[PDB]
Amino acid sequence: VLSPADKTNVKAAWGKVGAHAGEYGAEALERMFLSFPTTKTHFPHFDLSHGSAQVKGHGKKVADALTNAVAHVDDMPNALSALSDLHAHKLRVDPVNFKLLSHCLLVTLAAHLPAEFTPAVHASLDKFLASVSTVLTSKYR
Amino acid sequence: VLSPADKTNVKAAWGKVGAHAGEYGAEALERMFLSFPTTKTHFPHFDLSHGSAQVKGHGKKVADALTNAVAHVDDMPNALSALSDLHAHKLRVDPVNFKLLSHCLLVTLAAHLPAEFTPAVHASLDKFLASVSTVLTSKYR
Amino acid sequence: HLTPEEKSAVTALWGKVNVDEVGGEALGRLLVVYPWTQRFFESFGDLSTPDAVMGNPKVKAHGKKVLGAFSDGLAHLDNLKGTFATLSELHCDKLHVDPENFRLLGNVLVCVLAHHFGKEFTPPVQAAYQKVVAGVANALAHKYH
Amino acid sequence: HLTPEEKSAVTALWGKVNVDEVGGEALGRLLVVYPWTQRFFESFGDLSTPDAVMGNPKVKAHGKKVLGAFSDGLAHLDNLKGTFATLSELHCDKLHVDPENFRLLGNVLVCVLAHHFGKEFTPPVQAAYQKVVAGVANALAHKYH
Ligand code: HEM
Ligand code: HEM
Ligand code: HEM
Ligand code: HEM
Repeated sequence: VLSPADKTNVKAAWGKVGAHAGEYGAEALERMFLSFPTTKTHFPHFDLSHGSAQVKGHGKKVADALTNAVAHVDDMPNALSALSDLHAHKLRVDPVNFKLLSHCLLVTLAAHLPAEFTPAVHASLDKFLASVSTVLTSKYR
Repeated sequence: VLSPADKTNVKAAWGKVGAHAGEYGAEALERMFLSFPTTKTHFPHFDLSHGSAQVKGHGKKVADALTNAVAHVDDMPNALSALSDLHAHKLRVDPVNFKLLSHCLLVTLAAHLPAEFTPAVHASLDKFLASVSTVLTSKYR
Repeated sequence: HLTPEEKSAVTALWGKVNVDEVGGEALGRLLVVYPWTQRFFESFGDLSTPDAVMGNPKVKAHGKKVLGAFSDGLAHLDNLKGTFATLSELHCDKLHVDPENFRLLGNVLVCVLAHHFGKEFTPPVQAAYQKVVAGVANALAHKYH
Repeated sequence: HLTPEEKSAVTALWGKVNVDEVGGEALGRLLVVYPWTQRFFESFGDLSTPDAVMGNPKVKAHGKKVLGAFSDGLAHLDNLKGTFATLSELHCDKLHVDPENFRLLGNVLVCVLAHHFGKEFTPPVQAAYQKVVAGVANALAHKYH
């Protein structure tokens, strides 16, 4: 479960991200695609090259969803319910891929938060992204 | 999440286990130790030879906990509270190992309950073991 | 790697398998137990219930195709990557199947063999089949890029 | 298989890494982020808070040794199983270390490199490092039995 300190840490870090969240979302997907090539199987309709507008557009959506989750950190299942449905019943991405994107999101944050990404903040963000992931796969079966 | 049909399925199948729960727990552990030998790092103190009293005894502990969990399927976190504490605070089982023992328990049940292991019951059992696993790792951080 | 005894154990049990039956069953169970795997089979018709999935003739047909290829691969246990390379390329390049699905199918297959053979599917036999399904899954994911 | 470009990327970035400091940072972060891994370091003293873990002399010393071995492995990217065999056996037989921790440390190390280097740890550099930490973890788990 996310503690009060975890929530504080997530809000501070995401708050520093601020307006760059969409850019960071796309960077994290780029990071994922290159680092873990099997994740590209869910995007055969995308141009996955660097700078693709498709990745950027999807990065903005992912980031906006994360912003939404941060904003409703005590009520994540309902905030992400439409996304849990979509992933469970339409996209059907294997649950294992969420850990790969969560690591890349973490890496993206680390590369952009020199001051903020302390060990404790890293720990909270890892927990938060795992919790988001759990919510997103909660309706798979 | 465990649906009501899932709970019905688990209670029926696990009730059929009955007095064999201890023997099945031990067999599941032996199946795990031979199939996934890295799991043995958690039991260096044990005589892991086939038929060992220690494995039989630990198998009964594991099975009785599963019996407890099935019995209190609507409130697993509470019912397994001391065990989730123990695993989180005293042991050092990476969460990956829970999938491995869960798969070995399914194999065990499949091998011993021909009539009860239908596709639907298999799905229910898998979900239940995943849920137990989630409860047991819930206090890790 | 499988030991000589493990190879023999795999070969002996597989000689008793009805590949089309076990294939239909393992694929159906994959679709029931891990329902997101139904995403590749939207053209297969009714998949609405466990009974419909299991009884779906297209699911059954696909299962025999998949397990027939698995079956044929058991003759090339020391060349699984070579044996499955072209199928790996196809699954990645044209079918876009996430290789985790190979691991999931492998685990369902083991559960089906356990169900089917009961006590004959002993711990050692299972251990041997785990190496096989891991090896096949790794071979099918090997050419992904 | 690291490409040539991937090997160059790994090497160029590693010339800027202070192995002792990064080792200490990465092991400390592993113990803070996945605190059950503290169970493998029972005699290391105070691990009570994040600051205590990061500042612990034993953690810093151990991290220097662990990353020093990782560093030496980077000279043998084509033979990681052979380069880490002795340490794999040690980690299994004497240390009883759950091998998933090799993967976790690899990922924490990638996060430290991203934090420390910022923008120069590009997506392509990261991908090269992911193949390396996957290879090292596989190599360290290879002799488990
Ligand atoms: C933090 C974890 C994730 C979040 C917050 C997230 C969020 C989203 C959002 C907000 C959308 C767009 C929904 C819409 O268009 O209505 C989406 C679509 C999608 N997601 Fe997820 N996602 C996550 C993880 C993943 C992962 C790990 C994968 C696969 C590797 C994935 C694959 C997809 C795909 C393929 C689409 C459809 C994209 C398109 O065709 O435009 N997602 N996701
Ligand atoms: C279905 C999942 C599991 C259940 C229900 C379970 C249950 C238990 C129980 C009931 C105990 C005994 C505590 C006592 O004596 O009061 C125990 C201990 C233990 N478990 Fe878990 N466990 C599970 C998964 C695992 C896994 C996957 C591992 C490692 C591979 C593991 C490693 C251990 C160890 C090392 C001990 C202590 C044994 C001893 O020294 O006697 N457990 N578990
Ligand atoms: C043991 C692992 C597997 C083996 C050996 C295997 C083998 C095959 C073979 C031989 C084909 C036909 C190739 C052709 O048309 O030239 C095929 C097609 C296909 N496979 Fe795989 N498969 C495996 C696992 C899976 C899994 C787990 C899935 C999805 C959950 C999958 C999805 C598909 C799909 C969608 C097709 C195309 C079928 C069609 O167009 O009717 N396969 N597979
Ligand atoms: C990059 C992967 C790793 C490498 C290359 C590595 C390397 C080493 C080396 C070289 C030593 C012996 C140091 C000496 O000469 O004194 C050692 C010891 C040890 N390592 Fe690993 N290690 C790795 C990961 C881990 C992880 C992830 C854990 C646990 C979570 C771990 C647990 C230990 C322990 C407990 C010892 C013995 C420490 C003591 O003496 O108390 N190692 N490792």
